[PDB]
Amino acid sequence: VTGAVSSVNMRRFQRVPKVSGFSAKVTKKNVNKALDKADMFFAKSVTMEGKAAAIPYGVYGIQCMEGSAKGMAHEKRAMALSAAFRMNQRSAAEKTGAMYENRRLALILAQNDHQEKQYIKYPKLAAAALMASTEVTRACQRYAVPESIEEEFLAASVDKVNKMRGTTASGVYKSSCVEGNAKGQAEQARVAALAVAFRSAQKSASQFAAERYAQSKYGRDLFSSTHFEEGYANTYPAMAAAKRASSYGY
Amino acid sequence: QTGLVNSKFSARMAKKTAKQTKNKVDEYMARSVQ
Amino acid sequence: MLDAFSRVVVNSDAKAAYVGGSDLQALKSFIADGNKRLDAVNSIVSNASCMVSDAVSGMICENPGLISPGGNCYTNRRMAACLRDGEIILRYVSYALLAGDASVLEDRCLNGLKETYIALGVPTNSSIRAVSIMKAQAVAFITNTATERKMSFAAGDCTSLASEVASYFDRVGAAIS
Amino acid sequence: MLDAFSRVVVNSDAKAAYVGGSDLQALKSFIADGNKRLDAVNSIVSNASCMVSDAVSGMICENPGLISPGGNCYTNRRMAACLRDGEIILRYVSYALLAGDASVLEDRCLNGLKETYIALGVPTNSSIRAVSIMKAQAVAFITNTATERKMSFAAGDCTSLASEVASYFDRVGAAIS
Amino acid sequence: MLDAFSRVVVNSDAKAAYVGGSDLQALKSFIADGNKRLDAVNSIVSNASCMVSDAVSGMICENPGLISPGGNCYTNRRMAACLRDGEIILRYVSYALLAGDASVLEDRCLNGLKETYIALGVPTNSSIRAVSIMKAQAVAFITNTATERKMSFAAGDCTSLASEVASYFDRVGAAIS
Amino acid sequence: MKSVITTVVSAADAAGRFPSNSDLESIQGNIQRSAARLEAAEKLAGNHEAVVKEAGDACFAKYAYLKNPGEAGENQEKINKCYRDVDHYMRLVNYCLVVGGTGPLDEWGIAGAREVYRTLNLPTSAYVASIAYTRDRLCVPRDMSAQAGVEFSAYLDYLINALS
Amino acid sequence: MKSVITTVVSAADAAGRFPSNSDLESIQGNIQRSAARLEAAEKLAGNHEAVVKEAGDACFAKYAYLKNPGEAGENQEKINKCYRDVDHYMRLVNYCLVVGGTGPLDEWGIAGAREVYRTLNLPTSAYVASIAYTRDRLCVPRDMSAQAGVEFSAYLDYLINALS
Amino acid sequence: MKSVITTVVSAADAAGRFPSNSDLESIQGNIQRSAARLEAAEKLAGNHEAVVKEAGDACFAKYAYLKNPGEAGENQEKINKCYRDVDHYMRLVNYCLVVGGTGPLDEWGIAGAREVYRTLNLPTSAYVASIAYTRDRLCVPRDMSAQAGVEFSAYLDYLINALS
Ligand SMILES: *C(=C)C1=C(C)[C@@H](Cc2[nH]c(/C=C3N=C(/C=C4\NC(=O)[C@H](C)[C@H]4CC)C(C)=C\3CCC(=O)O)c(CCC(=O)O)c2C)NC1=O
Ligand SMILES: *CCC1=C(C)C(=O)N[C@H]1Cc1[nH]c(/C=C2\N=C(C[C@H]3NC(=O)C(CC)=C3C)C(C)=C2CCC(=O)O)c(CCC(=O)O)c1C
Ligand SMILES: C=CC1=C(C)[C@@H](Cc2[nH]c(/C=C3N=C(/C=C4\NC(=O)[C@H](C)[C@H]4CC)C(C)=C\3CCC(=O)O)c(CCC(=O)O)c2C)NC1=O
Ligand SMILES: C=CC1=C(C)[C@@H](Cc2[nH]c(/C=C3N=C(/C=C4\NC(=O)[C@H](C)[C@H]4CC)C(C)=C\3CCC(=O)O)c(CCC(=O)O)c2C)NC1=O
Ligand SMILES: C=CC1=C(C)[C@@H](Cc2[nH]c(/C=C3N=C(/C=C4\NC(=O)[C@H](C)[C@H]4CC)C(C)=C\3CCC(=O)O)c(CCC(=O)O)c2C)NC1=O
Ligand SMILES: C=CC1=C(C)[C@@H](Cc2[nH]c(/C=C3N=C(/C=C4\NC(=O)[C@H](C)[C@H]4CC)C(C)=C\3CCC(=O)O)c(CCC(=O)O)c2C)NC1=O
Ligand SMILES: C=CC1=C(C)[C@@H](Cc2[nH]c(/C=C3N=C(/C=C4\NC(=O)[C@H](C)[C@H]4CC)C(C)=C\3CCC(=O)O)c(CCC(=O)O)c2C)NC1=O
Ligand SMILES: C=CC1=C(C)[C@@H](Cc2[nH]c(/C=C3N=C(/C=C4\NC(=O)[C@H](C)[C@H]4CC)C(C)=C\3CCC(=O)O)c(CCC(=O)O)c2C)NC1=O
Ligand SMILES: C=CC1=C(C)[C@@H](Cc2[nH]c(/C=C3N=C(/C=C4\NC(=O)[C@H](C)[C@H]4CC)C(C)=C\3CCC(=O)O)c(CCC(=O)O)c2C)NC1=O
Ligand SMILES: C=CC1=C(C)[C@@H](Cc2[nH]c(/C=C3N=C(/C=C4\NC(=O)[C@H](C)[C@H]4CC)C(C)=C\3CCC(=O)O)c(CCC(=O)O)c2C)NC1=O
Ligand SMILES: C=CC1=C(C)[C@@H](Cc2[nH]c(/C=C3N=C(/C=C4\NC(=O)[C@H](C)[C@H]4CC)C(C)=C\3CCC(=O)O)c(CCC(=O)O)c2C)NC1=O
Ligand SMILES: C=CC1=C(C)[C@@H](Cc2[nH]c(/C=C3N=C(/C=C4\NC(=O)[C@H](C)[C@H]4CC)C(C)=C\3CCC(=O)O)c(CCC(=O)O)c2C)NC1=O
Ligand SMILES: C=CC1=C(C)[C@@H](Cc2[nH]c(/C=C3N=C(/C=C4\NC(=O)[C@H](C)[C@H]4CC)C(C)=C\3CCC(=O)O)c(CCC(=O)O)c2C)NC1=O
Ligand SMILES: CCC1=C(C)[C@@H](CC2=N/C(=C\c3[nH]c(C[C@@H]4NC(=O)C(C)=C4CC)c(C)c3CCC(=O)O)C(CCC(=O)O)=C2C)NC1=O
Repeated sequence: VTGAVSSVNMRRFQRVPKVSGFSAKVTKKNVNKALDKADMFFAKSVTMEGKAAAIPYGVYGIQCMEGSAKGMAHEKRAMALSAAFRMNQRSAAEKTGAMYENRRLALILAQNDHQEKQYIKYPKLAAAALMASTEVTRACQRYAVPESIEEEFLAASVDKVNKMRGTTASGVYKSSCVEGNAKGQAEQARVAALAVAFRSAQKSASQFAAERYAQSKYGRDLFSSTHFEEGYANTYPAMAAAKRASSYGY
Repeated sequence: QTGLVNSKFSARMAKKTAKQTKNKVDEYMARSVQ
Repeated sequence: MLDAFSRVVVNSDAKAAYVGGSDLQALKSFIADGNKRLDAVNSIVSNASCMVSDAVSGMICENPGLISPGGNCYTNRRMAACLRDGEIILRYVSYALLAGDASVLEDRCLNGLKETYIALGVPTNSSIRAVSIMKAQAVAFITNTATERKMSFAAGDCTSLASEVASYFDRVGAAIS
Repeated sequence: MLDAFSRVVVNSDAKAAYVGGSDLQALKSFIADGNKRLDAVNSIVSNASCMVSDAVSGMICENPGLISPGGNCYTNRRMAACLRDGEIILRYVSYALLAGDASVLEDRCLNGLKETYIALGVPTNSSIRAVSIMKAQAVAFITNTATERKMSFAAGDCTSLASEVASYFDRVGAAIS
Repeated sequence: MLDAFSRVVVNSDAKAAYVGGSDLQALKSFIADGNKRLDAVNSIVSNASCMVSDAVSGMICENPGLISPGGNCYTNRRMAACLRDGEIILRYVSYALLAGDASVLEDRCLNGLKETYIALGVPTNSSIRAVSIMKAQAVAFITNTATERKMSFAAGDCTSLASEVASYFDRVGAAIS
Repeated sequence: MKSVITTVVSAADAAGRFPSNSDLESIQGNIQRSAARLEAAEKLAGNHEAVVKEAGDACFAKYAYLKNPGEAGENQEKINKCYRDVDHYMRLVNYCLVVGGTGPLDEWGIAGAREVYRTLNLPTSAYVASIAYTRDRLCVPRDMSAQAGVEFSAYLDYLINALS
Repeated sequence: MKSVITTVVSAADAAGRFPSNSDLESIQGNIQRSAARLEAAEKLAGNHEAVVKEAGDACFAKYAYLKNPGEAGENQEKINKCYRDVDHYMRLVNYCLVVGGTGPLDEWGIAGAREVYRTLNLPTSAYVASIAYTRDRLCVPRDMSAQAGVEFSAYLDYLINALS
Repeated sequence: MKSVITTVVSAADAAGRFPSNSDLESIQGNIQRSAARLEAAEKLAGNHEAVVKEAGDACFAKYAYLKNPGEAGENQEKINKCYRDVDHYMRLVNYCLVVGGTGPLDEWGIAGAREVYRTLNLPTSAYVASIAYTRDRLCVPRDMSAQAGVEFSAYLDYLINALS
């Protein structure tokens, strides 16, 4: 049996930080690794408390179906995880644009000053609060139902503006708005989204009436600095439910 | 999802609007009088 | 509108089948207790005038908010409309029990009634209760178990027709809901 | 949304007229009793918490059919929602009285409310009564004629602001009708 | 975010002290010269459009390497983003001078700005100079000592507000450093 | 804290605008009304020992059942912590008279109160009884001036409406 | 229109709050400043004949090249439409003096101007030349009062900064 | 850069598809048209001394007011920077003739130009005057061939339409 002492790398994790030296630099990078795990806990919390509104009474509502055919939930993981991989392939212009764009919108929906200070300090928490805010009050486009064909065209115009920021200034498609990753996965996405379009028309008479006023308020609070924009939000709520935060490319 | 105008295949949002159910009240109200 | 005989004809026309001997056991049994069906319809249409004023007054002593000021049965005009509304539903249910099929009930009475009572502001809770009291009177009059009127009948069993009219009344109630 | 100042600006913009000295007699009189307008709004928002539970309970002792089984205020959830849209209507009326113009009332609160209450089955008779009791409380609180709360004010007349808020409340009532 | 009034409230809340008469000499002097603070903010927001193109062009005249090929202000897109910055920082400094407290400056503008400019490759030395020229324009516009624009003011002294905005600008500069 | 200042510059920051004439015009009312709303501040700050004293026993005089065993004020230290809460609420009203808005109330007494008062069995009616007893005992020329009394009562009833 | 009123009740509506004391306090400045900002309104409204006249020829005196063929003011009807634009902008400044904010300017002259002036080859420098010529010709005791003149110049330079 | 290549493989990448026959067929036109569009590239690259010279003085001949004090070309170094901009734009047109699309123009001259030209008071009409003067002086058998002239003029007028 040989005589093997503990190596030096096995002993460098027991050290004490000294700020006066260069050993401050390794406890730079030891700390933002922990402060991203903090953010991934913060966003995980704020996702779950909003997500608890889709099941208000212990029974799963029809808002969070995922799986109408036999393998539709197993491909949904492959959609979402590849989208999360491509989310951090953006360059330093887009990430720092999206962070400061989310800080203009999280700061106007927060009520107390600590809640706005939290979205200020942690950017993933501010990314998740904006999502959970549009999920519990269904002002997303995946739940917005137009009423007349007038308002359907009125929502199509805003959506055509929103798709244009999914391409570059040249006209080349950006890597954000992408609908496939493999062979036949875009067809799987097309079959997956029409079921959600049918599930949004199966709401109750109370839920349609609630999300009408929630969409008008979302339109006139976040994307209206003028009187004509809020006049459009007050009459066509589905038009107001098609304005994204612009942190998304699509 | 995206509206039917751009990048979209088949027709959607087959849901009862208030105008259509107003017409369905009205046709019954006419039939009762007839 | 259809009846019990034509109901199996649209079922056979869906497959271009002739009505054979399998299909006629249900219809020759419809003929055997046809006299019980006429005797059951005659008991309902005899006391149909008491049944509406029985049921609507029961719906009132349920809920005095209908005769409250501003209530839905507050005016003489509204009470008459409600009384007239109660006679129409009892008429179409007795049509459906006579025909042996619920078809004439839900394209001439219940088709478009929900939206109508929503547009008028007619409260649906009391509409359910006015129909359920009439259903309870129907099973009592068919099985000859009313408290203070007994009718002469030939002896035998009649719970099948009572269950049929009970099946028509909750069709009415689920339609107006 | 608009206010009292911009209301005459859209009236002058319809004819490309400058706002002259004729138009400013209505607005310089809006400034003279502006302190009475702030003193009138402060009296309403002080007792706004009592006003909803005052009015909704008055609407209940009007009509016990709302707390009847199947009634529109029968559940705790439905009673909380009724106490919620009492407060929303009182909030937007106090916005309109503060602004001096009814514009923020009928594109953010009343636009689309009638077909919402028709689609929900909310009875409009009691909706009128819950607004009228709040209107009667508003004229009592502005003119300082409540039974058991008197507020300190400088002496003078205030029936013009009371008539203005009375004009906003029947706008609400005619909208939900 | 906080202002000058709430700044002493969080100082008193740290010891559960009531705000007494000692604390209000600093705040009643904040109100006494309240007209000079509004007159100082109005002079900055009037010439804020000239101030950015003044400062960024001064930053160019000193270092031609920014408009050099490959430089940080070489593209029209990059020049527009730098002019977009010159305005956001001037906007938040005018917020902080209006509020009388630097709190809204360093959690909405400067919190996370240094590592943003490090991650983008934005030159820090060049940045400092764009902020210092805007600071020099701010002290000239508050004390009414610009070369070719003089604004009408009531006579009196204003070096305290000029020193306050000079104290905000090197807070910005030390933050981006 | 929500005040006259922090409202108009966050509305300007959300729109990306410089402070316009409405933003300057809103602070002009903060010059007029601060003569009245600050006069009640030192009046409450100097005599804050008799008001807590006069509200605390009125709370227990309305509700004598709180001193029963098993209730909220059964022993002495619980009554000591009960008077501390009325002192806290009067300190927050003193702060809100100084900022000029309902900032410190909404941050430090209102947000999350409806959870802790239900979890720890504190009856909110006994909380609003003391604030109402402070409210009706305002002699409008004797305690303070007229407008200072209006500004004081408008912050007392805001806390009353928020607690119920 | 962005004014003192429409700012504080949309901040209250976005939070779902009743009008608090800050909301009432903001409108108190709309009582003080409206004596000064309305005094310039009828002064501009009564003498709007000569201000447009004195700005329009100063625009063409700074830029005489606009009357060349192929340019913006080559013929008579184009100069007639050019004076109409300065009349429009002075009417919007008159409106903004009445509302008390930059509402009507931002809705009717500012939003979308940078597209139509580039599409129709209208030089924005010639637009701001007339507004600057109106700005430096303000005799502060002769045209109006002191406060008024400040409120008028603050709306002229806002349009100058927004057009450039 | 938007070109024939980068369009068809990002349309394939967004759909998750391999390069199909349409993707290969689109690059076949990049073989035919590149004989014409590259012939103008060295023609502009070798004689870029005189085109900038002949465009810059035509810009100031159309607009002689720019040399006035207070204007954009008042001193010598501003005119030196003005000729540098026409050299930049002709270099970007030379690049776009080489890639085969409007990539380098849209990235380096078009995006963000409408902000810097309004902020620094640069008149866009004087920018498009030089490009139009380059455009009408194309002798179609003498400067280059016919199709090279078509490809050159189609990139000049794209910049003209984008700047106005
Ligand atoms: C390049 C080497 C270089 C410049 C470009 C130029 C820029 C510059 N200007 C100052 C000082 C001021 N700048 C001001 C801004 C403006 N002046 C105006 O009158 C209008 C309103 C506005 C732009 C349209 C102001 C007000 C001053 C203060 C003095 C004054 O009365 O003008 C500096 C800093 C100090 C200095 O170097 O002069 C710079 C860099 N100067 C250049 O050197
Ligand atoms: C949002 C990203 C985007 C922008 C911007 C844009 O212009 N187009 C999209 C990306 C994109 N997608 C494709 C091809 C397909 N996309 C789908 C999915 C859609 N079909 C559906 O049925 C639904 C939901 C109900 C969606 C989203 C499909 C099925 C294809 C075809 C797949 C294939 O193998 O051909 C393309 C390529 C060009 C095109 O538009 O078809 C792009 C750019
Ligand atoms: C104080 C505590 C302490 C320890 C626990 C060890 C563990 C340890 N092993 C290695 C290093 C190594 N460790 C392994 C071990 C293994 N690889 C396998 O596939 C097996 C699963 C496993 C053996 C059972 C190997 C193969 C290397 C060499 C890697 C290399 O040379 O590239 C190193 C890096 C230093 C070096 O390169 O030698 C350390 C710290 N040493 C310590 O000082
Ligand atoms: C607890 C709260 C709660 C939610 C938020 C939702 C959460 C949720 N999001 C999505 C799925 C999604 N959700 C969004 C979000 C939005 N869509 C938009 O257009 C807007 C920008 C935004 C609303 C504010 C998007 C873009 C997807 C598609 C992602 C994907 O399918 O890969 C799905 C199912 C489909 C899938 O993931 O494949 C679910 C269950 N459910 C919940 O129970
Ligand atoms: C609170 C108010 C109130 C009323 C007004 C009465 C009304 C009433 N009667 C019946 C129940 C009935 N109601 C009738 C109807 C009639 N009976 C006859 O003998 C006549 C022919 C005819 C009216 C003249 C019949 C036949 C029954 C079944 C039991 C029976 O009467 O033998 C029911 C349903 C079951 C029940 O509650 O008993 C109600 C609500 N009862 C009430 O509780
Ligand atoms: C922006 C403006 C705005 C409003 C005015 C309110 C009004 C309003 N109330 C309800 C919803 C409701 N509103 C009522 C109210 C009443 N029923 C009665 O019998 C009384 C007459 C009245 C109370 C005094 C009830 C009981 C419900 C619940 C219905 C249900 O749960 O089925 C809904 C549908 C959403 C939901 O289900 O909660 C809306 C939009 N909400 C708003 O956002
Ligand atoms: C049948 C059921 C029934 C009720 C529940 C009460 C409710 C009620 N109160 C008022 C009438 C009023 N209601 C209030 C409201 C209040 N008064 C206060 O002093 C408090 C501040 C606040 C509740 C705490 C006010 C101020 C008036 C006007 C008269 C007054 O109280 O001085 C009215 C309208 C006119 C009237 O009928 O008197 C009604 C219906 N009355 C009823 O008939
Ligand atoms: C920031 C908050 C804020 C307010 C709450 C109001 C407070 C307020 N109200 C009035 C003043 C007044 N308020 C009233 C109103 C009334 N008197 C009555 O007897 C009626 C019951 C009621 C009618 C609705 C009257 C009549 C005056 C005096 C006339 C006037 O000043 O216009 C005054 C002027 C007198 C003074 O106090 O100096 C003020 C400042 N202003 C503000 O700036
Ligand atoms: C909320 C606060 C807030 C800010 C302070 C700004 C600051 C800011 N600027 C940029 C982005 C930029 N900022 C600059 C600015 C400069 N480079 C220089 O050499 C000069 C020193 C300076 C101008 C004076 C440039 C040139 C870019 C573009 C970098 C690029 O496009 O690659 C970005 C990244 C987003 C983007 O790409 O646009 C941010 C957050 N934006 C904000 O939202
Ligand atoms: C709504 C918009 C709004 C404003 C813009 C200000 C406008 C304003 N400024 C001052 C008044 C003043 N402003 C200044 C400031 C200065 N004087 C100088 O010579 C220096 C250059 C500069 C220092 C920064 C001084 C010294 C006074 C007089 C002292 C004072 O009133 O405090 C006054 C009081 C005198 C008066 O005009 O009646 C007013 C109303 N107030 C407002 O309500
Ligand atoms: C900054 C604002 C602020 C407050 C408002 C209070 C609110 C408050 N009160 C208590 C805690 C308590 N509060 C009370 C008070 C009362 N019980 C009654 O019956 C009456 C209604 C009232 C006295 C008049 C009592 C008796 C306890 C002790 C309960 C316990 O210990 O479980 C606690 C738990 C921690 C503690 O013991 O302090 C808190 C957070 N504290 C604060 O920091
Ligand atoms: C409500 C606000 C409002 C405005 C500001 C103007 C803005 C404006 N001007 C013009 C149109 C024009 N505007 C001008 C004006 C000028 N050309 C110059 O060189 C000078 C800078 C300026 C005169 C001093 C000219 C010459 C035209 C005619 C251009 C054309 O017909 O193509 C048009 C096109 C329609 C039209 O002919 O009216 C519009 C919308 N109109 C408005 O409704
Ligand atoms: C890669 C593409 C690219 C461009 C197109 C230019 C665009 C451009 N021009 C200028 C800057 C300038 N551009 C001009 C040019 C002109 N003024 C006129 O009246 C005529 C229209 C034109 C000459 C024909 C002048 C005079 C300046 C100096 C303005 C100033 O310094 O404020 C600047 C500011 C920095 C600098 O001085 O360079 C930029 C980014 N630069 C680039 O990097
Ligand atoms: C990050 C990409 C990603 C996902 C999202 C999930 C998608 C997902 N959900 C599932 C399964 C599932 N999905 C939901 C609904 C949904 N889930 C919830 O926790 C709440 C609150 C919901 C909306 C009401 C429920 C309630 C179940 C449990 C069914 C069961 O256990 O029987 C299953 C298992 C399917 C199966 O076993 O056949 C998958 C793969 N997985 C992924 O990889």
